Amino acid sequence: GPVWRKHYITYRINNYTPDMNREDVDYAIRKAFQVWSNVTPLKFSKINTGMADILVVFARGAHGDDHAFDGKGGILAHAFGPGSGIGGDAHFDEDEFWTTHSGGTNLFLTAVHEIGHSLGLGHSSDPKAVMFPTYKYVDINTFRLSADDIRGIQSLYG
Ligand SMILES: O=C(CNS(=O)(=O)CCc1ccccc1)NO
Ligand SMILES: [Ca+2]
Ligand SMILES: [Ca+2]
Ligand SMILES: [Ca+2]
Ligand SMILES: [Zn+2]
Ligand SMILES: [Zn+2]
Repeated sequence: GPVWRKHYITYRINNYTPDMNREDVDYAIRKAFQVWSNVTPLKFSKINTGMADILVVFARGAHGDDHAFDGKGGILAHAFGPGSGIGGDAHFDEDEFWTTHSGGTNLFLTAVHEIGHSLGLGHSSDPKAVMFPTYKYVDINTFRLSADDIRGIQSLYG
């Protein structure tokens, strides 16, 4: 599959869920990018204007691609693999309730999974891996990538 062929990667947050404080959205997304840059040569920077490599979008129902969201529950988010235009972009279902904690759906943990996809990773069959297809809350303050996630990303980068 596709990978980014450059080390400096930019992201832009298109719009903000009303479910969270603005600064908490920023920090959750920043922390999620850090998870991946910690184990690759990639460097991530938030830009406030213009075209980013990775556009972060909150939206509900039909929102202009082929991956219509389904209301509360089920699909929480989806992202496109590396590439031009929409490639890399990560979309979060506004019909979920986004949080900093174990309530609703944790934005940080979902963003880690989505960014994995934005970088070229597919799903893992290992239930311990963040790239496993099923959302499961784990304490975010002690979160660590599984060995499976590390081998996956390192197979693509570095
Ligand atoms: O895989 C999907 C679609 N299904 S799921 O949304 O519900 C993925 C949610 C998820 C999975 C694992 C960890 C964190 C969030 N999107 O990337
Ligand atoms: Ca949903
Ligand atoms: Ca893009
Ligand atoms: Ca919401
Ligand atoms: Zn979408
Ligand atoms: Zn996924």
